Amino acid sequence: DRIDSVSQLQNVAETTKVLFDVSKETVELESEAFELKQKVELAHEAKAVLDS
Amino acid sequence: QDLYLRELKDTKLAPSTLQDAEGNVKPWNPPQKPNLPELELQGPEALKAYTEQNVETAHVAKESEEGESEPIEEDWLVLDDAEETKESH
Repeated sequence: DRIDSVSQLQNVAETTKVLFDVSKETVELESEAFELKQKVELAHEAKAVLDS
Repeated sequence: QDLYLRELKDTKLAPSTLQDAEGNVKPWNPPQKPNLPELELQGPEALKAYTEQNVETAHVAKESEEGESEPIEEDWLVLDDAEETKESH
């Protein structure tokens, strides 16, 4: 049973840090979508002025 | 046709007075040129965001939030917390 308690950790060290990075850097990539939302909202505002 | 030609005349030269000539209209007291062309031209922005819609107020996108690059204090507490959570794994 001690071996079994060690059994789960076998194929987990493979990607624990890989997940730590995948869920970190890709989430860090959200500033681009933020700034693009900013420009899209500016486009919506000006386009609405034009539509008015 | 005279009824067609006369109608065209009375509906064109008078249409000239209304639109094609800047004579406004004698039958109607307020000219639309002093009413629509500039003030009601703000009616478009009256329905829109006034001095703000055509302007498109400057709103630069800001930065997202992070840990202030703080591993002196957050890292050790995070490690202890994660190990405490591991106590019921």
